[PDB]
Amino acid sequence: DIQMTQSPSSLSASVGDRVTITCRASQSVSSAVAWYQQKPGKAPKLLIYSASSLYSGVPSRFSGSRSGTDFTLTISSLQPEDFATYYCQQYLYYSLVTFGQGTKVEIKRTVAAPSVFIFPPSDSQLKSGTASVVCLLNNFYPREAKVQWKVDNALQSGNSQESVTEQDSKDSTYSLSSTLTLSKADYEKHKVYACEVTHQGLSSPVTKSFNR
Amino acid sequence: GVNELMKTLQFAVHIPTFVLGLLLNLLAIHVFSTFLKNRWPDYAATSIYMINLAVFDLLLVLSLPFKMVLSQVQSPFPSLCTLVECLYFVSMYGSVWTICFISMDRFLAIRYPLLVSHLRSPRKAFGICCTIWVLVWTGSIPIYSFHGKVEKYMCFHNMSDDTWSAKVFFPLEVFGFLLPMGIMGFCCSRSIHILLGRRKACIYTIAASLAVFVVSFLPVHLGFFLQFLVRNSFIVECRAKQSISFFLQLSMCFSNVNCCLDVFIYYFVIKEFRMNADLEDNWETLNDNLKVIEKADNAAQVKDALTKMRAAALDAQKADFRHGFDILVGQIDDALKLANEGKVKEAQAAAEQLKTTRNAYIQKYLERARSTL
Amino acid sequence: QVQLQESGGGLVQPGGSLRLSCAASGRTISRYAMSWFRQAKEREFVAVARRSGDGAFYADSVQGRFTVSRDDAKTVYLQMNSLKPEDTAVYYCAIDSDTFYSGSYDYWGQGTQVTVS
Amino acid sequence: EVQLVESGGGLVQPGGSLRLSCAASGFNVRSFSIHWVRQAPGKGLEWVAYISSSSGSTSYADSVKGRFTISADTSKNTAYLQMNSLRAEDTAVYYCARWGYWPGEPWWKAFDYWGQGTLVTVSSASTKGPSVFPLAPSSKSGTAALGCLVKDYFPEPVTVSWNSGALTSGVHTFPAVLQSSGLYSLSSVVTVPSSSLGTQTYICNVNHKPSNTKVDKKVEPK
Ligand SMILES: CCOc1cc([C@H]2C(C(=O)Nc3ccccc3OC)=C(C)NC3=C2C(=O)CCC3)cc(Br)c1O
Repeated sequence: DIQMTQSPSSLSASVGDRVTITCRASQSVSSAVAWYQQKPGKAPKLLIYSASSLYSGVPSRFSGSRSGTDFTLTISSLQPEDFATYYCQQYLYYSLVTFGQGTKVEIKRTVAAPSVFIFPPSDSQLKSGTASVVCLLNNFYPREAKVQWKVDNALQSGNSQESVTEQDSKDSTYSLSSTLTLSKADYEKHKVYACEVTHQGLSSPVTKSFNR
Repeated sequence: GVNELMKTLQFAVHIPTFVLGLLLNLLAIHVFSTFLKNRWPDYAATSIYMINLAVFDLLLVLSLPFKMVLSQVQSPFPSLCTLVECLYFVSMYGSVWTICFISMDRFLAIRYPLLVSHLRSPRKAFGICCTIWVLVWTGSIPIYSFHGKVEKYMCFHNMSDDTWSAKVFFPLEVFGFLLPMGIMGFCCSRSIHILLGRRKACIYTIAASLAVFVVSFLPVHLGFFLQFLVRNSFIVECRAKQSISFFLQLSMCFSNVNCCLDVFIYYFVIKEFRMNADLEDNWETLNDNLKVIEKADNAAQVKDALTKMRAAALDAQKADFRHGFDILVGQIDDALKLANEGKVKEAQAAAEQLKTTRNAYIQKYLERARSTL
Repeated sequence: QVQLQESGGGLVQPGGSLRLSCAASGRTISRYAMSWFRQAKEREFVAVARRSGDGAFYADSVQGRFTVSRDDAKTVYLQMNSLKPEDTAVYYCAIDSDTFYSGSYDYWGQGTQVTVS
Repeated sequence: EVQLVESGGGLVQPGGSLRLSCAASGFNVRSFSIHWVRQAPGKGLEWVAYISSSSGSTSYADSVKGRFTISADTSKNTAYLQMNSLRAEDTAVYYCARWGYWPGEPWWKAFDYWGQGTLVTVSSASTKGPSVFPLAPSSKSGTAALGCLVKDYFPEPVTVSWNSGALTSGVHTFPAVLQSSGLYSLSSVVTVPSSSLGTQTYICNVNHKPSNTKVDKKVEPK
């Protein structure tokens, strides 16, 4: 019931800036706040136990502070190993422990326009009875991109799942893949299909279409 | 008119203050001299500050008989009146800077609880009082700013030419009163605000230091600045000049009561030394949820009350008392466990045990706490 | 519907740090994120400024030499330095309607010419 | 050192039962409180339960209360969380964490030493091979986009390698997406310079070890 909300859902910074993650509690917790760092596919590790106490085994770049009900974490000296998801936890009592929504710290880089590619379904899917068209966004930053599937200049909802890769080790970019699951009869019932891609690197949305 | 009143008030007010100073300042000297035997790092530097202040005020105390004997006659000896005025000035400015450094020490101990370990040291205190003695006497050295011969021939020592020019008035007044007054005001206001946030003896001693500083130094320096603004860059006006001269002479004859006014900071510092809304509202919510647990039927209500009470106890634990709050949080834990198990009456029994534990171990806190913080 | 105005610009020397401004009377500035563009040779991205706390981004060509500010949440500025000769453009101003920084860019501006001597 | 090793998680049909046993090495379960924290795939951390063998106190979260029963045998120094009446929303990686008792520093160090996690997956699905489907590059389109798309595979030891791993630059294997049919889908794409289709064969090797299907599909422009 003691909700803990951390404002930055996803913060981008370069190697060497000051990172601040702010947490807020629904009701007063004296210093029962603990900050955990979770690299992908690994268990979380304690960073700042209590309001500001520093756990033994992590660099002194991590700092915490308490302003009444507000809790903040500072990573003022970033490093190539501080790029992970940071969680805010309240532990006033054993049965009331709650976690924040997380704060994924990524690598800041220049904005890249997503190269859009649309793939028609193969004849194997046609003979299988299912249709799946995938619109690919390649090497774009930041991750805030939206893909809308347009058929006959009409926007669809549902029946489309978007998959996003993590930051590339080389270019620190992203890739998107939204597949539109359609029945064979419905797929053949139409003629032209398109995917519209919008990003904060594009003056106008880019739409790539194909004709069956 | 003004001369008759001058003589009357001088002869009336210099008589008591001499004995009052020579008694109370000497008592403070003896008391803090015995107090320095304790030799704790933080329990001694303040006593050295107090003894410095007492010596500075004793300078004025010994000056008073000389100023009386040299003023009851029509200026028979003009050489020693300059010495009397030099003693008065070194007394005032040394007192100003000593009390201002006391306020610095208190503010840095309150706001920065960690730095006081490496800052407040008896050696540092001895050094800083010796240093302020040296600078204050060095700044009292250039009092011969009048004509080289003759020298000033009155004990109220108006003096002329470059004395009231910006070359002397500002470098003395800004560096001796305005800067100490401003930084003392900031330090004392911040200290009182922090202490009231944590909420009495400390508040009392900061308030006493600030009040003594203002009462003993603001009038004389205001008169100084007023004379600079009047006799230099404002028409004589006769009436205003007479009133301002009267005010400045009175402040001269009333700033010698500083050697007695220092007892109001001495007594409170001694009381604080003998003794050694956050906490108040923590106690308030402890009692509030303790009382609302009794009038509860749902387990969720008692769970919420116990959660708030545990938060309050944990917050107040950071302000004997460590173990008492420890057992209080423990008993809150058993009550929370019973509430989570679904039992409610057992939660009431645990709350009653919590109440007696509070009345036994906790009430000593929030009572001593509202005597120092 | 929402007002959008751009001010500043002119012709400055190759190194003449220049200041640009965008005014938007319609709706709240801090609620959304604005973007900075330039063209002339199709339109090319320059910088996007988001709500305070999560920072702002820049393009590769204008990296470092450009800086945007949220200011008093009233709208987006631009500060030049080390202006390269290949900067002659007609910089436009835009507002991202989506609250998730999707860059829908429904509202655009008019902009002014910027020339390098 | 102190370690917490968790085991037991795996494939369980909805409404089924499972028992995760986190084993404590380096200390005793009677001196620390064992908690279970679960992380849904791509979601945040959610507390599950709590056991204290010293006092016997057990607690559970609201969304789990009445179904899972936490237990701990101090003889084996292990803690058991028993799955019961499972549903699709319960699939996650489960973390067993230790927490000191009141009073002192051990309590203030909330979860200093976590476990390693155990992926519990629940859905009314059965293992089946993935149908690799090629996405041909656009004939009209300096750099072309390739790829092979796989679909309808239950577990997730699926690996995609292009040209037996000889091609690495430009590849992008996406995270799998859970479909409404209870199965998983995955697209893996590579980008090569066009140069008239690059006159090079591109083979997509996808391996599904649980299904034991290593099918390679060759892509060609239409
Ligand atoms: C450490 C202080 O050192 C001094 C102070 C003063 C004060 C003074 C003055 O002549 N007093 C004065 C008068 C009669 C005998 C001796 C006196 O003084 C030492 C006047 C008129 N005005 C002001 C004075 C101030 O102290 C503050 C600024 C205004 C002059 C000199 Br000199 C100092 O070396």
